[PDB]
Amino acid sequence: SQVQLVESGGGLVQPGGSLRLSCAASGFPFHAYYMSWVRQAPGKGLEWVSHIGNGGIITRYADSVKGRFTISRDNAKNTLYLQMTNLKPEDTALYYCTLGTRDDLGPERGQGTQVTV
Amino acid sequence: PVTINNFNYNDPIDNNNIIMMEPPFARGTGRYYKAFKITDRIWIIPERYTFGYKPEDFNKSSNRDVCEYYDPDYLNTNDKKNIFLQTMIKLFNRIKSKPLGEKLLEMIINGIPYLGDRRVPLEEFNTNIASVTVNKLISNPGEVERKKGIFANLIIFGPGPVLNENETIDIGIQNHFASREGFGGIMQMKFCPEYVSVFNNVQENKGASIFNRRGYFSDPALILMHELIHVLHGLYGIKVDDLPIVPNEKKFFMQSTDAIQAEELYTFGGQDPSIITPSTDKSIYDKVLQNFRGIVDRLNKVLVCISDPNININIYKNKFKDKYKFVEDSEGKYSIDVESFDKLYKSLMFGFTETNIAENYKIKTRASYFSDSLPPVKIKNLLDNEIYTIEEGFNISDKDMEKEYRGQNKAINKQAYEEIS
Amino acid sequence: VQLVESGGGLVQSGGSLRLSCAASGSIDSLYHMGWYRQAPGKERELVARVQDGGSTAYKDSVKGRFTISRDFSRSTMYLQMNSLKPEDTAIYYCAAKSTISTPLSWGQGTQVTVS
Ligand SMILES: [Zn+2]
Repeated sequence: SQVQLVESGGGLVQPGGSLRLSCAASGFPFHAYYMSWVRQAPGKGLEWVSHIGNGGIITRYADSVKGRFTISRDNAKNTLYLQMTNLKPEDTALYYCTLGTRDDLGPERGQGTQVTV
Repeated sequence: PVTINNFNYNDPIDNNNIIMMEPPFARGTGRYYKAFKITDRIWIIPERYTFGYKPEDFNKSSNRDVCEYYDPDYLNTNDKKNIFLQTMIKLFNRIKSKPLGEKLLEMIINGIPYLGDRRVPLEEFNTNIASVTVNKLISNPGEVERKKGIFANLIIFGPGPVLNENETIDIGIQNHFASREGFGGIMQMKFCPEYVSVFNNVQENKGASIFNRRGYFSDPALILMHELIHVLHGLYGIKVDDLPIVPNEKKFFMQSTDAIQAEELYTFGGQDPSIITPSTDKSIYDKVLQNFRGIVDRLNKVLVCISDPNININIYKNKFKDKYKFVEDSEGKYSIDVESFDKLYKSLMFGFTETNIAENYKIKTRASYFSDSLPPVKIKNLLDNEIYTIEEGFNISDKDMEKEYRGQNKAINKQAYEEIS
Repeated sequence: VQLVESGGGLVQSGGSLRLSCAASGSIDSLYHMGWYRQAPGKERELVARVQDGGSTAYKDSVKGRFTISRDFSRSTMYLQMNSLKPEDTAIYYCAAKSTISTPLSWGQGTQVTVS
């Protein structure tokens, strides 16, 4: 028995457009875990984008994307959402979904999705 | 007296009885959860217990019966969370309705952890540890994170991966536990109130042939009060360290002969501690007194609290003088009275047990902690007063269920429960 | 690890003062730095504290008025006290803890009198 995180919502949009990212979780009780979006950009190290608590009350964003991104979950469809708005070139990267918080990122990660503005 | 708060799960976060709380093992991680203050120093967090587990441990599946029942969907909606919370409120009012259980709540509420642990120098009070404080989110959930450490004694979660496996849990650092060393520490519990245990180790069954044996299911209030007794031990720092106890024979009250933690046998009461040799029993007593000696020695040396101004050192030295029943002299310095230590040691270790609480609440329990695991059942609706009440549990006189604990009898009250299969 | 305080006051009620704590080593990483005051024939109190992350706390009786500052490059901790009342009259110490288990090393103190 193992976990699966598969994300969708990818590719070029013009700056500054919008893009919705998504992630489907299987193999564990989704509703019981904090979830994070993390991105990898060219030449740059790994960067944490946002996280959300079990019940969606707690949301946290990097200051890099704060005015622009919103983080959502639907515990019924076992889906995680990242809504990207006012997209910049700075945002072009490999977007991952992974368990836990900024300060406790957890091993499980998805395949990854590419976004390019 | 003890007051049990009432609330709904969707009630707003007012930071009075409902806060967003970062529990001890999640310290500095940023994980907050909606917490509900059922009583002073006691919180209910209607979430699954996940720390120390793999997320796929919750999902285990396959004509056989196993002792462990899994259900990952438990507490997976706000309405489920609210049922858990209302059930917990009802179980606590159940506990409060006899003098014996209200007293238990009070010693738990008043049993505050020492301000520090083994790592803290004798001179200081330090409240900045996971076993003395938790983080309260004081900013709005919308805003940049700001938090404040509050005191707390007990935090109750929903089940981990195995639903019927209720457990009381202490905080361990570098292989030591403040809860086992005189200090006390914030206690935690994973609890699941409707998946209860079943037992047939009762003295009436002792003569009985195989197909004449009786079967009962537990009162969840008693399952909880048992867990609260571990909680009381951990708050007074006397919870027994790793010490498995091996019987030299099956005795009449036993059903199995497996090794059991000494902490369990004292908690169960009955005849279970007769299994413990007086030699090991004396050293447990010796170790506690030595730990209490270490506490009083601190109380004479503490000059400062380094973490929290607004903490009054004098006030707290006095509160702890009450917790541990220490005696004071003309220097203002404290010391142990061994005669007064024995009173406190006895009430904590032998005063509250599962056995005497069951007798006092008129609840059928098992004859000994040395009993086989049976498959657990599910109580359909503890919130329905036709099945389960605050005053008498399943054994309601008005439904003729009071005699011979028929309310708990699997062969009689089959509408109270269903098989988990 | 050594500490020396400076900044001594006979200042009028409502005036202000800046205390200084000089350390023999690096102060950026310490588990604990705090300002303490002991009145004549009374007990020490924690006035203001900084934690290893930089979380700072204050006694209620001094909030708004006292602010903890920190110069790493000079390894020095300041207490900037404004609007001092006569009640703030005491000998002020400065203590530091290298770890949760390192005992406090104290300074000799610096006096504050508030007519
Ligand atoms: Zn137990």
